[PDB]
Amino acid sequence: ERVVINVSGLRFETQLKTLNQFPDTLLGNPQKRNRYYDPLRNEYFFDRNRPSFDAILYFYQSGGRLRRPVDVPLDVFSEEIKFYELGENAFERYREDEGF
Repeated sequence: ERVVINVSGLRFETQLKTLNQFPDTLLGNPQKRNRYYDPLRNEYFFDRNRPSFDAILYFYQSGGRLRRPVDVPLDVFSEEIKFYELGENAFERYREDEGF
């Protein structure tokens, strides 16, 4: 199944297996991402920061590689990884990498 994730108009596509590999994340948990399902367009819609998403998605494709894009403020991106609930063990690697 191809999944279409629509972030403020920018559509990202990925395979269901890819998201499911991190089952305790907003996107990896059907009960969580479904709260965001758009029945009308058959895609999940997020009214959020666009540039932060390449990184949220690569996190799943890469097997857990969490890198903030150079042009996304520390605070914007941190709010985003928190919302997508990427997990304590990655918020940590993220913290070590950033300075705190």
